[PDB]
Amino acid sequence: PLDVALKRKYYEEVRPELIRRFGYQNVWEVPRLEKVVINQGLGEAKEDARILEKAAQELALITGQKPAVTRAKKSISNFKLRKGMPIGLRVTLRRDRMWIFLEKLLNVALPRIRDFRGLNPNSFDGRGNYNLGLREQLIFPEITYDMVDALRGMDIAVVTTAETDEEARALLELLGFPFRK
Amino acid sequence: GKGDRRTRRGKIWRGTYGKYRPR
Amino acid sequence: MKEGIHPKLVPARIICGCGNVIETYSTKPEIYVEVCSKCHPFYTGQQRFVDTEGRVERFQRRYGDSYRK
Amino acid sequence: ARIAGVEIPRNKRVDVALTYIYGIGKARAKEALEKTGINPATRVKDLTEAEVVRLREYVENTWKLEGELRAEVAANIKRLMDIGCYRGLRHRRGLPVRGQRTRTNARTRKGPRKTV
Amino acid sequence: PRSLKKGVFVDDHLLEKVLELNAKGEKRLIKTWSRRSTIVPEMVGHTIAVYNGKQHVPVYITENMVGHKLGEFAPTRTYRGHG
RNA sequence: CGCCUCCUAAAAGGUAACGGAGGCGCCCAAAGGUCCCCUCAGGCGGGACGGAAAUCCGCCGGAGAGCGCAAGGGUAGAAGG
RNA sequence: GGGCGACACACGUGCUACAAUGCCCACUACAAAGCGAUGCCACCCGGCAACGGGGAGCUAAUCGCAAAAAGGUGGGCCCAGUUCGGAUUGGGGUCUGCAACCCGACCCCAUGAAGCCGGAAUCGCUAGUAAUCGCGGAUCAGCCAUGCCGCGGUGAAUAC
RNA sequence: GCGGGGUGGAGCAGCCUGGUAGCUCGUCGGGCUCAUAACCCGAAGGUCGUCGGUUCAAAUCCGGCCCCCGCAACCA
Ligand SMILES: [Mg+2]
Ligand SMILES: [Mg+2]
Ligand SMILES: [Mg+2]
Ligand SMILES: [Mg+2]
Ligand SMILES: [Mg+2]
Ligand SMILES: [Mg+2]
Ligand SMILES: [Mg+2]
Ligand SMILES: [Mg+2]
Ligand SMILES: [Mg+2]
Ligand SMILES: [Mg+2]
Ligand SMILES: [Mg+2]
Ligand SMILES: [Mg+2]
Ligand SMILES: [Mg+2]
Ligand SMILES: [Mg+2]
Ligand SMILES: [Mg+2]
Ligand SMILES: [Mg+2]
Ligand SMILES: [Mg+2]
Ligand SMILES: [Mg+2]
Ligand SMILES: [Mg+2]
Ligand SMILES: [Mg+2]
Ligand SMILES: [Mg+2]
Ligand SMILES: [Mg+2]
Ligand SMILES: [Mg+2]
Ligand SMILES: [Mg+2]
Ligand SMILES: [Mg+2]
Ligand SMILES: [Mg+2]
Ligand SMILES: [Mg+2]
Ligand SMILES: [Mg+2]
Ligand SMILES: [Mg+2]
Ligand SMILES: [Mg+2]
Ligand SMILES: [Mg+2]
Ligand SMILES: [Mg+2]
Ligand SMILES: [Mg+2]
Ligand SMILES: [Mg+2]
Ligand SMILES: [Mg+2]
Ligand SMILES: [Mg+2]
Ligand SMILES: [Mg+2]
Ligand SMILES: [Mg+2]
Ligand SMILES: [Mg+2]
Ligand SMILES: [Mg+2]
Ligand SMILES: [Mg+2]
Ligand SMILES: [Mg+2]
Ligand SMILES: [Mg+2]
Ligand SMILES: [Mg+2]
Ligand SMILES: [Mg+2]
Ligand SMILES: [Mg+2]
Ligand SMILES: [Mg+2]
Ligand SMILES: [Mg+2]
Ligand SMILES: [Zn+2]
Repeated sequence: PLDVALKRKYYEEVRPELIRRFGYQNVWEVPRLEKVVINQGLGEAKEDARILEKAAQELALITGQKPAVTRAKKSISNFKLRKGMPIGLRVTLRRDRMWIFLEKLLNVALPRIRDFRGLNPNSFDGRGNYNLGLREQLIFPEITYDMVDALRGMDIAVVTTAETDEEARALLELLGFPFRK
Repeated sequence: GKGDRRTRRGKIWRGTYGKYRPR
Repeated sequence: MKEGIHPKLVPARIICGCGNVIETYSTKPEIYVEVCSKCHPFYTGQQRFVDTEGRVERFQRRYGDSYRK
Repeated sequence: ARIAGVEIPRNKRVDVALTYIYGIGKARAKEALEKTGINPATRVKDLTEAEVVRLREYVENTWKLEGELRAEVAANIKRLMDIGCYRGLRHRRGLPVRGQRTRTNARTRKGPRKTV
Repeated sequence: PRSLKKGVFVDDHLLEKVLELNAKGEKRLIKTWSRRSTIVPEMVGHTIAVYNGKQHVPVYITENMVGHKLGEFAPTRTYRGHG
């Protein structure tokens, strides 16, 4: 399988330093990444122009993986929502494609972000997972100003094998996540 | 323009000078 | 993976404006960025860009000590 | 976005485009194009990726712009409002600040007329 | 503003009261008619009663509010709105 | 005024009153046959626009969800998707 | 010392505009009436600039205010809420004055709002007029003058 | 006891057929007038009597209570 920088860096620098700080007695005890799930709760495409192949074409370029649909679980009056209506996209990244995405995310995306002052320290699950939001998909390198019709950001969920926020915090900072406080 | 101080026509209006109307 | 629904991954060349080049994989073989991890203000320690201000106000006026005592 | 954090209008002369940035006016435009030796007349679409990064690097490094500019000015009023200055109460009651009559006009600070 | 080449204005008589108290250690009350004055670094922590035309308004000065005039802290008008 | 559900009904079945409460006079070409796979409501925590509530991640949750429509019975070891 | 400068609102008189018969920069023309000895201040220098330090002339057809401006030549903008428009505010300075918080003008950096030609209604002007352009004076330390009293430049349409 | 009804300030629509509150007058701000009326131009205000339920959503469909109009209350 693929040799990439972050995947390599995890085993080489992140792994040992982690075993240092928390002193695990088993290799599998030490924090790992399981999956990063990307989401676009969209729903602007509820009725209107429920043609969002433009964003599925977007997310497919960002992650090299075809997103799946999300549809309404229940109908909602105030939101103008028929049950089963197509209102969002979700792609689940594991293994190599997970690293490659995070790799470009940490090295490129967060920098290009408007007035970036560091990731939110407090967006930590409690069970050692992490979630963050994006206002724009232009934040990535593979999406030029030209090929976009409208601003559409996303939800980003990263799951760890950790049990506490503290091991999770360390695993992620050691990988290269920039926290403000 | 005549209300816009940062122009030639503008400072003639006020009857003052500066970088945007030199003497 | 399924075939015919997936954009294809290839070795990629992300270039920054500091002249950082990043070795990775992508759907596009060559990309240029405006900024990166290697040069960003918040990123590089605490390179406080245009303002190492310390305010400066408000004790800072000090013009001067010439009022009398 | 190109410079700085915003993507200045391509198809305009490089000097005008720059003013489409919060924090850079006509003066600061010719001023950035002096200290970089870039032709004030050329269309933005016709910058070298070299000319780009040079023009880029000066502007971003000399002046506070877009986000942080707004941020300080914000904090500047924030404090003025919070010390209880006269200029503070005027911001906190939303009225004008610079010795204008309020009995008429004053609309730009006040907003559309709340008739009675 | 007050022309930078000249001075930073404080009414002579009030400056002295601050400085007298500085020696002794501050602070009593300071009934004043000195709106034309500048708040000045020696004044921090004192409690000054400024005349707004009507009352003597108690203003605790801080390290943040220095370069201003005194009267900016004694409002001349009472306004609660209309209707 | 016919039909269905519950109670009255006295632990088989049945049981009256101008006793107490509600529903039906339809519907579905899939909401049917079968093979294969899947598990809910809700609570806490986390997440751009995003709200009490859209979609996303985690942990707890035997059924309090769902089963077109009244009610009862049944039911996730499916009759639910 | 404060108020006459307030501000949920309504009206009168105005200023500047919404732009290409226009906006902007450079160079370049042609007025008049006035005004001026702790007054106007040529010119030189420091300053992006307001201004500041020098310093000559003039009781003024002599010297100064002084450039008139629309205009002319050239160049840029290219129909866009814009190189239109310049309100609102942030930051920094000059000056007058004992003193510019309430509550002055001006200069500079940044901010760049409303406004795409105006509902019912309604005003002025018959020719060197209307429209448009600049200049001065009184009051006056400075100035909230876009007001007022004058002065010239360009210069119509129409009255059956 | 049977049928109908409650919606800006007044008086009526919309309810049957669930998603969208309308008409005349009146009120308020402007205009014409010396002034008022009329007339002309703009503009506010009903969360639909309540509490409950059905629904994805109720002025609208279903129940409760409240108040109003009409009719009935006969052989005795
Ligand atoms: Mg946390
Ligand atoms: Mg991008
Ligand atoms: Mg975990
Ligand atoms: Mg302009
Ligand atoms: Mg004009
Ligand atoms: Mg700008
Ligand atoms: Mg005022
Ligand atoms: Mg029958
Ligand atoms: Mg029985
Ligand atoms: Mg029984
Ligand atoms: Mg029985
Ligand atoms: Mg039997
Ligand atoms: Mg089927
Ligand atoms: Mg079935
Ligand atoms: Mg089937
Ligand atoms: Mg749940
Ligand atoms: Mg939640
Ligand atoms: Mg939110
Ligand atoms: Mg939510
Ligand atoms: Mg059930
Ligand atoms: Mg008066
Ligand atoms: Mg008006
Ligand atoms: Mg006026
Ligand atoms: Mg007017
Ligand atoms: Mg605009
Ligand atoms: Mg003042
Ligand atoms: Mg402009
Ligand atoms: Mg507009
Ligand atoms: Mg236009
Ligand atoms: Mg016009
Ligand atoms: Mg007109
Ligand atoms: Mg008419
Ligand atoms: Mg006549
Ligand atoms: Mg005079
Ligand atoms: Mg004067
Ligand atoms: Mg004023
Ligand atoms: Mg004048
Ligand atoms: Mg009514
Ligand atoms: Mg009907
Ligand atoms: Mg209907
Ligand atoms: Mg009226
Ligand atoms: Mg009338
Ligand atoms: Mg429901
Ligand atoms: Mg409704
Ligand atoms: Mg209801
Ligand atoms: Mg309801
Ligand atoms: Mg009812
Ligand atoms: Mg009767
Ligand atoms: Zn870089």
